[PDB]
Amino acid sequence: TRDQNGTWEMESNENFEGWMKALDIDFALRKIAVRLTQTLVIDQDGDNFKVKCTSTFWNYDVDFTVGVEFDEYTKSLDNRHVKALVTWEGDVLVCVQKGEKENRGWKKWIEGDKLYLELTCGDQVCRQVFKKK
Ligand SMILES: *C/C=C(C)/C=C/C=C(C)/C=C/C1=C(C)CCCC1(C)C
Repeated sequence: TRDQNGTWEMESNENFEGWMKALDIDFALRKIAVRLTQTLVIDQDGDNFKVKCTSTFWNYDVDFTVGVEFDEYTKSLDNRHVKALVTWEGDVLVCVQKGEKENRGWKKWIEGDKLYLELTCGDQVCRQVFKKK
């Protein structure tokens, strides 16, 4: 399944600090972020996605179209410009964000009732798992 639409609750977060540190997020914000429960809400309609991440203190939202490059400003995350592209490799949704950081992007896939999210930046890999609400 390519179907990622739904509300998803984080169950596992490995190397969450290493990835944020790779992006140079402020130590004070990382210290609090590592404690927070996260929810992902995904609306998928053909190529068009709307992804909302939420936690008590900070959110992150991004819209994109699969297969269409977009010049992204990463906003309150790390205030950088990247050239983002999201495509499918089999049933894995793959985002590459070309820019200052090497190996920057993510991969999103479903295994049964679970959504797996691998976030990358430099030499760091953060692996997350969510269960569908
Ligand atoms: C496709 C799903 C993606 C790309 C999920 C992205 C989620 C984030 C970039 C999360 C950012 C957050 C922090 C770095 C600090 C705490 C609050 C979060 C979870 C919104």
